[PDB]
Amino acid sequence: LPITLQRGALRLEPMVEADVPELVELADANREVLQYMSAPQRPDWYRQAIADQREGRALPLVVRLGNRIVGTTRFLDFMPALPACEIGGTWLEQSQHGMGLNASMKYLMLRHAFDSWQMVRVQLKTAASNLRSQRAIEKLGAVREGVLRNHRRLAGGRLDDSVLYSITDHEWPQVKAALEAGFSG
Amino acid sequence: FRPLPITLQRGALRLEPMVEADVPELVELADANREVLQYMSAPQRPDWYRQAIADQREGRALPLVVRLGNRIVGTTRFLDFMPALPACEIGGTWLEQSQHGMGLNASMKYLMLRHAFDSWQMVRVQLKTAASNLRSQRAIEKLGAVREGVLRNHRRLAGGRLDDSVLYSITDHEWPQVKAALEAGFSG
Ligand SMILES: CC(C)(COP(=O)(O)OP(=O)(O)OC[C@H]1O[C@@H](n2cnc3c(N)ncnc32)[C@H](O)[C@@H]1OP(=O)(O)O)[C@@H](O)C(=O)NCCC(=O)NCCS
Ligand SMILES: CC(C)(COP(=O)(O)OP(=O)(O)OC[C@H]1O[C@@H](n2cnc3c(N)ncnc32)[C@H](O)[C@@H]1OP(=O)(O)O)[C@@H](O)C(=O)NCCC(=O)NCCS
Repeated sequence: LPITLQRGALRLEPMVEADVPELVELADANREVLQYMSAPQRPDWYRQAIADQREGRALPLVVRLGNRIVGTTRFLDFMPALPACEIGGTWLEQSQHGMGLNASMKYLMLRHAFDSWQMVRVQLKTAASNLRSQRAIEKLGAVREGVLRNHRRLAGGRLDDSVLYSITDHEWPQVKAALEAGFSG
Repeated sequence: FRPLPITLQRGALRLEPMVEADVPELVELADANREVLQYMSAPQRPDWYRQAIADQREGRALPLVVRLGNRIVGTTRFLDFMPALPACEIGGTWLEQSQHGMGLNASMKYLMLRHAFDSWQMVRVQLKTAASNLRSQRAIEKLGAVREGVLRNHRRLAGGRLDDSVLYSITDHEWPQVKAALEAGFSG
């Protein structure tokens, strides 16, 4: 079920139709940085996420920094029998790269999934050509499970592999510690 | 790619669209084959079939019944469609014990992979199975599918126990060799 997460200036809130135009304008202003994503420039990428929420398939979130939209992220691919899910669909405007915002986002969402949803597995995947995203994920301590061939298209249509990672509930203390270590340097 | 229902045929072997009327016989046969189905989640649960039939309405799965001489002998399905690529999974496969090692699996996979790669023009077909299920692993390896890795805490076994998944796939560039190896095992 839907949730709103916050930590200081950062707020993760359910995505609504009213957010779509500002997200698309921001993505297009940041198009260079978003080349590894599928279609961040398309309104229907955001609306399909809102529709997926209706069908219980996704929880799309808008990232606000001091009340300003700076990007998006989402829970998806729920496996209720386990329970397990994915954090995916993440992007931030360039000026937030390196600022610790991703780490705060991942901490809030991962804490929710493990502590509140009692997940046994949270997975994350990224393009094999997207080295900065791989490093961000590796910094979490997520375990690299393998390379999935022909598993995504990049923004300009090119086929790429995906790298798949996960974190188990057993591993959560480890990951929580590493994120909290970053908060405080 | 359009996820439309199809019948696939080879000799006396037919893969036919699964329908509601089939579910009781499937569940009855799975119950008679409990011992061989212990690594799957829910082959003995009618809802596992019903759910795929429902998902087909929305384009998200194509469940199939395996008939040999018009006799139900097991099941398999296409699922996890990725339309942008396009890509899919072959999963939910089981046969009654009496058909293990009798060549039906290779025929079924040839038919499904041919549809996926030649008609749907897929770039990726994936297959996955429990880390505990070594017979399935060896049968997927015999196809030539490439082992991509182990997914932790990713499934439950029939009785409820958490296990890992081994994930494999076949790409469009690998299909020609997969197809030819399968045909090297067939007559004509
Ligand atoms: C950048 C983004 C992933 C969010 O994270 P972020 O704040 O940049 O993350 P980080 O700050 O930890 O930076 C990532 C790292 O990449 C490093 N980096 C990695 N590969 C590099 C390379 N080839 N060249 C130069 N620098 C590289 C950077 O030094 C940095 O790591 P560091 O802290 O060790 O110095 C994301 O918004 C993005 O902009 N677009 C695509 C999103 C995506 O990939 N989604 C996949 C599914 S969610
Ligand atoms: C998965 C399945 C369709 C494979 O069909 P099959 O006809 O049994 O496949 P094969 O006999 O060609 O291959 C299995 C291989 O593993 C061998 N094998 C059998 N038991 C084994 C075991 N515990 N450990 C390792 N290998 C084993 C078989 O001898 C054979 O190898 P070989 O032909 O080289 O000698 C069938 O076994 C089945 O329905 N199993 C129960 C349902 C199931 O588990 N499905 C998994 C869904 S992912």
